[PDB]
Amino acid sequence: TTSYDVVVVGAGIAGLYAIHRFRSQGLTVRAFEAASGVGGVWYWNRYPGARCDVESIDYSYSFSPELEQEWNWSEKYATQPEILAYLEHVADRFDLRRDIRFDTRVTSAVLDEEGLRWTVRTDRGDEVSARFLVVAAGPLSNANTPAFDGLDRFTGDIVHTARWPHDGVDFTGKRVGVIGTGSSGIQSIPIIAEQAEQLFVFQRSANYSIPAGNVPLDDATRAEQKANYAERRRLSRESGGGSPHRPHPKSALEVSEEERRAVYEERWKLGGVLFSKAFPDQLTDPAANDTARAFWEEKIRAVVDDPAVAELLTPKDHAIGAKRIVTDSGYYETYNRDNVELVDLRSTPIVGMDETGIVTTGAHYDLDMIVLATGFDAMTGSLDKLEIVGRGGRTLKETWAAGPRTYLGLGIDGFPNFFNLTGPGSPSVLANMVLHSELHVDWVADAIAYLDARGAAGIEGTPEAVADWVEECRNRAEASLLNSANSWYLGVFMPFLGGFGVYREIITEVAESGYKGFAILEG
Ligand SMILES: Cc1cc2nc3c(=O)[nH]c(=O)nc-3n(C[C@H](O)[C@H](O)[C@H](O)COP(=O)(O)OP(=O)(O)OC[C@H]3O[C@@H](n4cnc5c(N)ncnc54)[C@H](O)[C@@H]3O)c2cc1C
Repeated sequence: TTSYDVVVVGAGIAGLYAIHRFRSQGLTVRAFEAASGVGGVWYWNRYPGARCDVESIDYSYSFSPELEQEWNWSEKYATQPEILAYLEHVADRFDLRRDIRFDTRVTSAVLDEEGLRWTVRTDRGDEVSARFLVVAAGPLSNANTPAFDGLDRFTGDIVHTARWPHDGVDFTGKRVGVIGTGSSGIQSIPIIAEQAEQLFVFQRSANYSIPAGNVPLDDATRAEQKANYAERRRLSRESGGGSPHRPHPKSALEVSEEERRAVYEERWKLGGVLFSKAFPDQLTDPAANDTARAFWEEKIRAVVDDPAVAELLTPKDHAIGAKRIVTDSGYYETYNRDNVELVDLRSTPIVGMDETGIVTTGAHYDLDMIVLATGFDAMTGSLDKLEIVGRGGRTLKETWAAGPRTYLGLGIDGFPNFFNLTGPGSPSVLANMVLHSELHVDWVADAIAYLDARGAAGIEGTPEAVADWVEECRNRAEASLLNSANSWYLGVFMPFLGGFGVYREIITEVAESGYKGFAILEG
């Protein structure tokens, strides 16, 4: 049982759909999942308050009419256990797990150029041959565990948001220090403060977060959206970010001072990702961004009592939406509490831990528990952990030395029959990852169907097409405030910034043209 049509790497949203979609075509699939279960990010990232940025109705599979009609999302923005349960249900329903080997990390993928097959190796001693290697490794992997001197000396509990205990952690009676104010921090903090004796948030750089405005979903409104699902999907697929939301017609500056608060208020209510896109120039024109930045500032100044904390909570120079806006539930309110202190790591950096807590420049902090609220690795993080050896035995990491280069994100010269899902060259995290996963898997499925219909052995990014795409990605991005020096989207600005629908049209039209920009390879 060495060979399969497709080896999929990862059993998250993309991988799960990959298995289903590829098998529905009659392709044998072997998926490898490093985790013990399916879910990907929703499996591993299970710290308190872990919640989706995108309405559960959009952030969910559309490939299965039934699943859509049957699954009831409990709220506007599904928490991680719910999304997990959902993906677990998907795996149950579509019998996905049998083709997945869990606790199995793909270590290398080596191209046999003579046969256009990938030999996929694993840390469990799997050696499989794939006609196609589909990496669904996800765009979000763990940032390095922050290394603190004497962390190994701390007697209290050290918990990482990245490896949250499945049975949870009681913060009751506990003096808790939270290091990290990314989303994992922003989402866990309010919950930690709710039960902690005392919360110390050690903040180095403040981030933009906006209220989730997560509402429970009753039956009445659920049946309504379920009945209008196809239309909402249509809007989403044609949309900029994979959700049925269009930015305002006129630009931020072109609209009245009055009508600017009225729409910012509207985009404040619905979502964090979407507030970044209230106005069409919001993430392109620095002055237009200042307006959102100022609207945000004021909101937080209002909700946070102590103005010194409010200012500390305010991100210093960064453009709002440059770093993906975190969505929170009662996070800034959390600082109104008597049992939470925000420690400004710019004033008093952490110099280390001792037996009893965190030693900053200024104070020692008696803590029973330290929560390392970790951020996320570059889009290429999971991919970079793989040795993917393409043509000439040139490694993917090597061909990406000067920045990821792809055609559409889906083709890389030297890497035939290799597909990196929702990664550099595609909208990736800039779009609804469920729908983006669907798009990409579908596109790969179609490409495979295309090659199979014609007795073709392989498909390959053309060096000319990738050069062109690298350029097109560069140019869609040179305009953006996401293309700032501080930006996580860099490696080269990696995601395609033209919009999900525009991108969908582009890759569909490439497919429809007989894969222009790809070489179709024979036996
Ligand atoms: C709190 C939070 C909220 C979010 N909200 C949203 C949202 O609202 N909308 C949105 O579009 N995105 C959101 N994201 C981004 C999220 O990363 C993606 O939506 C999601 O991961 C896409 O699923 P995936 O299958 O592409 O990747 P993942 O969910 O990461 O699944 C990838 C899987 O591949 C595995 N893997 C990686 N490398 C290997 C290897 N070498 N061998 C074996 N297995 C491997 C990983 O273990 C993982 O299980 C959110 C992220 C966080 C942390």
